[PDB]
Amino acid sequence: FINKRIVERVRVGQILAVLNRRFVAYKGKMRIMDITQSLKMGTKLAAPTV
Amino acid sequence: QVYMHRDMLPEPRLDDIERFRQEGFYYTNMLEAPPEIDRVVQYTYEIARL
Repeated sequence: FINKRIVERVRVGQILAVLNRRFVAYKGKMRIMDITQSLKMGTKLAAPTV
Repeated sequence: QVYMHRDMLPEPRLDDIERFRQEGFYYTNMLEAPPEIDRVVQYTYEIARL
């Protein structure tokens, strides 16, 4: 006994009942960049932080 | 005492050529006196960067 639904016999009218998660996807025009490498000592901000 | 200000090159009339020639017309960007302090905007590096 486990108490999880691993294998379940379902009717063909209930096949698409597993669609219950929301996904957010970016469009093709968007660009993903990792800016971790720009953490270097010798740079200055235009508007200095308080 | 160096200022930036929009001005125009003179365009004198030539109604009488010889009288115009007799006077030594010329133009210069040298100022007779500095402008009034209430019409001057003072810029620094910090404000320009902001």
